[PDB]
Amino acid sequence: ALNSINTNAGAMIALQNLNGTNSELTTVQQRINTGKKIASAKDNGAIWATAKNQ
Amino acid sequence: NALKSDFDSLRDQIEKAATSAKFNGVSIADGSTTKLTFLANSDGSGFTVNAKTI
Repeated sequence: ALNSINTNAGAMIALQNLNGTNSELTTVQQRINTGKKIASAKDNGAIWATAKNQ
Repeated sequence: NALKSDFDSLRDQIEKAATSAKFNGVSIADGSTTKLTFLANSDGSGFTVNAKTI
């Protein structure tokens, strides 16, 4: 209602965007730590399985 | 006979070397398949590599 005292969507949307940025940061940090894109089975199942067997 | 044995040894070496040139189970040197096509464009177009049996 532009003056509500119980809720505000601006904080919710700011939180959502911050969480998205944190997730991307986590992915990049994992890449830097392990030194490779496909490190686990979550990154890419097909390529990870192929590399293990090879 | 010595030269014949040397020839036989080298031929067996050639067969061993040729049959082991596999990556991810597929090869372009054994003669198992006729060509390999990889992705070349975001619309599904292909990059074709003909098989060269050696």
